[PDB]
Amino acid sequence: MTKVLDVLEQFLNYHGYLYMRLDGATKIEDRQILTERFNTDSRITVFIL
DNA sequence: GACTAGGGAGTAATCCCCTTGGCGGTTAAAACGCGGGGGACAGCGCGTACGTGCGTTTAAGCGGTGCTAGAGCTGTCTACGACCAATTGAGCGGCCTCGGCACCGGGATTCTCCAGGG
Repeated sequence: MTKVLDVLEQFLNYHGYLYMRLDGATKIEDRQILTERFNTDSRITVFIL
C-alpha cells in the first residue's frame, strides 16, 4: 500500500535514519539514478520499494 | 393378471464463465505562474455634416359623386375517394467479405523572425 510508505517515512525521520524510496509515481530517469546511487555508497541505510 | 425392462424428466452435483468491489501504475489533459509586450483607452482638435430657424410651393386629406366588374351565396350533379382482402413482390432482418478509410512517415514546399547593415 502506498499509504504505508509515508507512514514509514515519518517513522524513519523520527529515528534519524538515512533512507530512500521507490514507487510507481517516480520518473524513470529519477528511478534509474536512485537505484544507481543506492547500489554504490553506504551511508544510506534502508530502501523502501 | 404379476411383475420386468428401458429412457426422458425430476432432482441434483460440476463446471465454469461472469462479474461486484477495491487498489496500484502510468500517460494525457488540465492547472498554475512569469516576462513582456501589444491591445485598450484617455486627452484632444477639428471640420464639416448635419441640427435648426424661416421663406415658398406640391400634395394627402378633404368633400362629394357616378357608376362597374369582381366577390358571396343559391341549386345541382357526377367524378371520385374511403369502405373489405389475394396477392406477391419491393424490401427489410441477419451474415461475409476485401476495400477505402485511419493515420503516420520522408520529403518538397512553404510561412515566419531577426539582427544587423544597406
